[PDB]
This record gives sequence, C-alpha cells and structure tokens, in this order.
Amino acid sequence: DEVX
Amino acid sequence: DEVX
Amino acid sequence: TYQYNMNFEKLGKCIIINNKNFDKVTGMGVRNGTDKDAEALFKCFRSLGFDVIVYNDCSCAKMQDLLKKASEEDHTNAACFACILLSHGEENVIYGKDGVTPIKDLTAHFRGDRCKTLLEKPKLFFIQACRGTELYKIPVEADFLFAYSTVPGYYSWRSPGRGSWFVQALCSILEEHGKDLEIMQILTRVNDRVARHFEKQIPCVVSMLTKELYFSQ
Amino acid sequence: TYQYNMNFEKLGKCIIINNKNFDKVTGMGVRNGTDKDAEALFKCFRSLGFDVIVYNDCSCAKMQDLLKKASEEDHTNAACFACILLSHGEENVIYGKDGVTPIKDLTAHFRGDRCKTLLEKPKLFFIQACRGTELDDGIQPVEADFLFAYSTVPGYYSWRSPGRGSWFVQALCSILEEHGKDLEIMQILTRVNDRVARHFESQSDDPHFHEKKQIPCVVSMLTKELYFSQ
Repeated sequence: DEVX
Repeated sequence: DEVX
Repeated sequence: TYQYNMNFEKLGKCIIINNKNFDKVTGMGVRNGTDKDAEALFKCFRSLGFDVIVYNDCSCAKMQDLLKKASEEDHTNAACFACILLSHGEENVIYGKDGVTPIKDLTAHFRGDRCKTLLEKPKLFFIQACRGTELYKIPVEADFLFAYSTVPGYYSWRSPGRGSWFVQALCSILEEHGKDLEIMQILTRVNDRVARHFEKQIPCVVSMLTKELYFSQ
Repeated sequence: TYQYNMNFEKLGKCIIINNKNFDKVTGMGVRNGTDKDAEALFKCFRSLGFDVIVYNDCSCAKMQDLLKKASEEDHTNAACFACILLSHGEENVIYGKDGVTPIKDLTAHFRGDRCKTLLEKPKLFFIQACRGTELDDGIQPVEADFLFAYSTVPGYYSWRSPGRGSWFVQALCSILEEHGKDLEIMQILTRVNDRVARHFESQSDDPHFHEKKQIPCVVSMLTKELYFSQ
C-alpha cells in the first residue's frame, strides 16, 4: 500500500 | 444583532 | 448494526462552557444573549438525557483542565460525550477570559488512544464562536462530530434579547425532533433554519462518525 | 419538503479528474491504482444518472479552467453537481501534473454569486488525496449547499492500493453500487467512514508505514436531505  |  | 449502541446506563456527560465576560487585557467585548443560549441549551440536552454541567467565564487554563479531567473519567457506562462552547473566536481558536487556546487541543484529549473508555462511542462538539482575519483495530481520530456556528472565515450573529441564531435553531429542532431524528438530519435542518433568517451565516458540520446517531431506543 | 427537489430533466454533471502521472520536478510519484478508481467511479455515477466526464493527468491551469467553464454553464435543468478529485495532496492543496493549486479556489467557482444557475442545489466534492503527513497508529468556501467528502482528516495521509485502488474510492463505490438509490448522502458517507475505518489496514516492508489506519472526513453545508432518485 502506498500513501497519497 | 452583534458579532461573535 | 448501522446505529451507535445506546443501550447504556447513562447517555453521557455534557459540558457547557459559557464565556460572557472577558478581561480588559484581551480587547474583547461582553456577549449579551449568551445567557439565554446556555439556559436553552441546558434544558434541551437535559431532555435528551445528558448529565449536564455549566461553567461560566472560564480561563484558558480552566477550559483545558476541565476537558482533561473529563477525558480521565470513567465512561464505561456512558453512551457518549458532548461539549458545547459559547465564546468569542478567531481563526481556529477559542477565547477564554484571559486569552486564546486551540480547539484542537481541547478535543485531542478524547482521541481513541487518549481516552479508552470512549472508544467506538461518539464525541460531539458544538461550537458557537467566530472565525476570520486576526488583528481488531480502529482509528484514533474517528467517532468525532463538530458542529460549528459558522464556516472557516466568516462571522456568527447573536441577538442580546433573543440569543444567537445557531443556538436558537438548535434548541428548536431538538425540542421537537430530538428523539425521532438522526443527528445529521437535525443539524441539516439547523443549517436551513439559520440560512432562512437573512432572507449572512451558514453553519458547518464536520463528521467522522461511523454509525447513525439517535438519542433514544 | 425537507428533501432537495430532484424533479429535473437531469441529475447533473459529474467531473472526474484522474491525475496519475506527474512531472519529475514536483517530486511526486506515479499514483498506481488510480485508473481502477477512475473506472469504478465512472461506472458508478453513470449508474446514478449523472452525465460523467473523465479528465486525465491535468495541469493546474487545466483544472482551474475546467471548473470555471463548468460554473459558466446553464445548470437550470440539473438537480445537482458532483466532482471527484483523484491526485496527490497536501494541506489545503491538490496537485496537478505541473504543481499545486488551492482546493478552495477550485470550488469557489460554484458559489451562488458566481453560478446562479446552481443556487439552492447541492454541490458535491469527493476528494481522494493526502492532506498532510501524519500517520494514524490506531488503538486496540463561505457558502451553503456544499458538501466535501475528504478521504482523510486534515493533516493526515490517505492510503491507496496499486492493484485494488484507493480505500476511500473502493469503499464509496461498493456502498453506492448497492445502496446508492435508497440511502441519503450522509447515510452513504457514514457507512463509508465505517468501511475505511474497519475493513482496511496497511501493510508495507517499511516498519514506519506498517499496520496503519485511516478515517474519512465529511464537511457539510447542505440545507436539505439528498437522495439520487424518487
């Protein structure tokens, strides 16, 4: 999972 | 009428 | 399953901070009408079932300690928590009799991690003050609901003999539908009633609730 | 009486801005997963009766022009307006491919005195973008008729899954697929707050970004209830  |  | 569980011994604590008179060193004027507001708020929330207490002309140290002590109490038998602020205000802050203090510092004490006995339970904050130009895991920020008297940047109007518009509206709606409407429907009708008074002001609602909220059954 | 009048020729316009790729100089990376979001939303709002238009990899100038051009249209025969922003973000700002622009300036174009043909009609803004840099560790405009559904609380990060899509959009679409025509907007977003809060939990090889949470944030200035059907 990656952050915005 | 007055302001807060 | 889509509503908050209200099957508890108490509905919850309800703190009402009534700041009417401010010290001269702040530069702020007296708030005539706030007494009529607080009384109206006291009756409405007592009808809902809250164990409500009212503190007058609080200082910044008082307000902070007041809500710190409250987050340290045992809320295991409480369905929720509620706080109402009636003072003067600027960009993101609330006034005491001796100056200013951050709202986000008053609510922080109730974060999921900072107050375990209120987890998964709603924390309601109703604020009547101005804003403008100044010269098995669950989230910790969840289950909060803020209901401001005005959006970020504009003024909030108050009448000496009738009291503030937002409070007058809030109590009217709660008096009649406080037991049969969901919290967002009540606050939405408040938005409308306040809007329909100049024909400016418009309340703002910030919700991080995870379920529907009803004050009965 | 207590509901928004939905007896119009059409529901309204639904503008989606799908910014996946950014110029290197901004320091922003590729937003893998956004296409999934864009695709699911595209189908979702079309199913509701919106006339949806998808824009891709927009520039700050382009985003400002689109919305301005939209506010200058005749929305008399429309019941409402919706706009979803999928991009990189920071406190009060949303990214374009060439930089940053204030969200407030993007939504101001639709105030009552600037878009008379949308007065007393609801204006919906769904934003999937970060609003700061804080991590949730976990435990155990001056106008009416606006509504903003942010993917996270101010000052925090907002999560996205490269294969499945962002959490907020995923959740939003599921709830709309099954309950879009029978629940009120605030009922829908409340359920979305709950899904993002419970159903998801992040996993990464980085220990600082492992096992974190997220909670959406709804700001409402609506004056009536909102249902997308009759």
